[PDB]
Amino acid sequence: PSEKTFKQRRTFEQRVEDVRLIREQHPTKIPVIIERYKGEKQLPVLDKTKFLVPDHVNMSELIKIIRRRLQLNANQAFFLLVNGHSMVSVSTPISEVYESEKDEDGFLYMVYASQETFGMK
Repeated sequence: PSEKTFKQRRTFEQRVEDVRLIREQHPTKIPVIIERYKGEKQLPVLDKTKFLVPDHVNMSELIKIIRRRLQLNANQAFFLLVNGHSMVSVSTPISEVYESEKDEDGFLYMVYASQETFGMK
């Protein structure tokens, strides 16, 4: 069993409209859904789901932001997977990840998992 994901809580049509509106309001920011990997139980759940990221940052910067928001220990390793099993290079600009890996609804989906969870998998 797993809690409903964002896609299971919000219809495709609702999601498409969310993004249409937010691209008009914040056209220099990428709309991102950040969720805990299915079955990851070590790392905490984020308080929020829908985020906006300035479109000039690279993946390394976003990873830093997420680690900080999750309040991880510095030596707690994790993985960020997009669209949502694909690895990304930390040097990749977020606008490049967006345009290559965005969902059909216009969100970029990401999940995070621990090195432990990732390792035994």
